[PDB]
Amino acid sequence: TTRLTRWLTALDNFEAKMALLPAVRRYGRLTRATGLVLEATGLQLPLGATCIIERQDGPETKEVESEVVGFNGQRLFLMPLEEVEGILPGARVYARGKQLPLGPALLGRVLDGGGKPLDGLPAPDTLETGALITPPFNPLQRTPIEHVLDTGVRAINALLTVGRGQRMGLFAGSGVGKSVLLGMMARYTRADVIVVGLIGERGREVKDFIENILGPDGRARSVVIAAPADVSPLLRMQGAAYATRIAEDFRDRGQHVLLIMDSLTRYAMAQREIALAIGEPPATKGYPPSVFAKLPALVERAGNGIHGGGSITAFYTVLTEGDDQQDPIADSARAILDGHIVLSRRLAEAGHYPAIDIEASISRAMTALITEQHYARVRLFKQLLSSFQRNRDLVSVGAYAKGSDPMLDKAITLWPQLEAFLQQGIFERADWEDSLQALDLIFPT
Amino acid sequence: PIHARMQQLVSEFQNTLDALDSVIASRLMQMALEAARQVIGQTPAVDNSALIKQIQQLLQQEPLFSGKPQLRVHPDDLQRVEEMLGATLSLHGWRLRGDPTLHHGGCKVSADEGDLDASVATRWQELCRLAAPGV
Amino acid sequence: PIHARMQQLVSEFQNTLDALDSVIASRLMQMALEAARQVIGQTPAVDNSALIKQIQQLLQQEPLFSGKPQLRVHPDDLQRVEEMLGATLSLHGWRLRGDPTLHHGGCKVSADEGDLDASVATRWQELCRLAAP
Ligand SMILES: Nc1ncnc2c1ncn2[C@@H]1O[C@H](COP(=O)(O)OP(=O)(O)O)[C@@H](O)[C@H]1O
Repeated sequence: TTRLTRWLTALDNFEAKMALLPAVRRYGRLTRATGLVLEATGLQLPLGATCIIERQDGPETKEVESEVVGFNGQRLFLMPLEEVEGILPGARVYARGKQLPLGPALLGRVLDGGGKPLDGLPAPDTLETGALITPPFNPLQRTPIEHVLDTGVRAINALLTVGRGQRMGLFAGSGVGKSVLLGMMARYTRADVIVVGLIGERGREVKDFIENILGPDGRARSVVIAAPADVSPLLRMQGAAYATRIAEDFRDRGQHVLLIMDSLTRYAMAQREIALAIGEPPATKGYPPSVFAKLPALVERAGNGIHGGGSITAFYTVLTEGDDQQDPIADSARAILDGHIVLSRRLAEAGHYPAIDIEASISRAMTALITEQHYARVRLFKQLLSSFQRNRDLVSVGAYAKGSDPMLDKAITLWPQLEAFLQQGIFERADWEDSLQALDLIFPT
Repeated sequence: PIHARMQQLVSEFQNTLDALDSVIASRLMQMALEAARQVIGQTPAVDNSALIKQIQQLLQQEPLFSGKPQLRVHPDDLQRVEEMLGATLSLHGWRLRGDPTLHHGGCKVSADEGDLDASVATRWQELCRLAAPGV
Repeated sequence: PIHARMQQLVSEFQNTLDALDSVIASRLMQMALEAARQVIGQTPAVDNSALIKQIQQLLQQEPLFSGKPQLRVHPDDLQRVEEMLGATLSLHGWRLRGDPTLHHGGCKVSADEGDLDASVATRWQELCRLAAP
């Protein structure tokens, strides 16, 4: 009756949920649809409230999901998650904490912001749910960063070092191997669980990422929340929202998670659509003020948990589009983040992968995580690097000869090894040791 | 070798059964629900005791409808409710109608602004959801 | 060995399905009554003997409870399983099949609906008689 008791219990727990059911349901009325944003009246609700609009199918009464993005004190401004075609003037409206599936059940699965399966499999067995909205973890009661997080990417581990709970940026552009780099980490990063939020990414690229990048290797240790570019911006934000919530829970179980948010640009861009629809002027770049209230909020959720706890180490991709730094999101990203991995277009077009700008990149937690003997080696690596890329031309003409410049001389002697050290490959893993020991084969000891 | 993938099936077989535990329990709930569904439809009853209490609650629920509010109950609950609360309704300015499609022991209040839905029809939907968060 | 485990699975599982018949009717009634009550707002007046009969019928309508489980596996591991669980499965009346779709070294459990001729032959004895109002 081990199994039998499970069943009876399952049943018993439902009968107790009956007590809860609402005696009465209040309806409002949809007053106006002239545009994407709808106006309803008769029920008063908080922002973010999920509001249902009733559409008559004939004998069937279908429900159109909708959400509260604003109001005039008497009117409620709703935005739809789907098409309102077939809704009647003065249609009925009502409000339905929304529970979402959380747990080891999610591993190996592909879900949307709603929590619905995208892999063509049944909903996960939901023993536990949660709410998107969770009281923000108080950083007062969390723990500092003492531990290197092995990212399995040699250049990062050795040159830009990250550690558990650190929240890092990834700045890049189309075609520099961003998607792959993330895959490599999702596969090689040493962590208990990998959460990958894919927000605003193209539909077909989401499939490419899951089938051919993450692989079965990393697909199995990963939970993938996907809100593509076709859906409503509300659903994209939910995607990042749900992705973070999951990782948060997993953290509360003592797990160490890698949280990949692709992308923070899209999250932001999704808020902009919504903000503009409700008539919030574009104050900063033509990006409304809310966009910059949002990014901090979503990023602060990541971090290390209670001591002897578990953690969320994150990577928020920012798409730096064309030669840039004009972009405010990339700035807001820089301001709220622990440092960033910068992908070089020049390197990518040179076949140098992953194309990571050791100059542009930084990790502020690095010096705290490594030995001064190591940290010395680090600086040198960059200086040698920098020496080479500025003067790389003259060497070709045969212009340079030894004795004039100590760095460029050393650097150019080490170049094939440096170049080889920075380069990794899609299936090539570099552990913590592998990376460190690789450093010695060059300089020390 | 044998032990390698002959255990595969063992634990694959274990997982499959565990998978049904929630499906099978749920299936069992569905059986009781259909029965419940049957008894509800099966019977009328002469006690508005609970219905009369809900209407009392509705009358005092805020915000108040100015929209020419009308309370509707099944013609079978109608005469009795009309007597008990029919004075109070008029005091609140509500009017009463029979609605053939409401089940006994439940009601709806309708105004221009919106509705207070006390129908057992909607309470059933609410119920089924509690049982199947999928729907 | 694994033998005990898989046999105890089939053992335990089927056994649990069996226990349902004796203990599950009254349980589903108590629930049916709660549901009704919470929806209507008061305890209705219902014939218990009538109602408890309605549930048994509802139960007889689920092949998993009325019939036996069907364990279908991958054709490749088909022979392997039947050698291991063949004796234990037969005892409990479980059919077994290969499923082309299932992945190598994998298993799926469904409730078998048997044969059409059997299902029909059974209905006649039930349909043969009619009660009175
Ligand atoms: N480590 C690597 N080894 C070999 N080729 C790589 C490596 N990283 C990236 N590439 C090449 O760069 C491209 C990266 O594409 P992708 O990462 O999907 O673009 P995006 O930068 O938009 O994510 C691939 O087509 C691949 O051929």
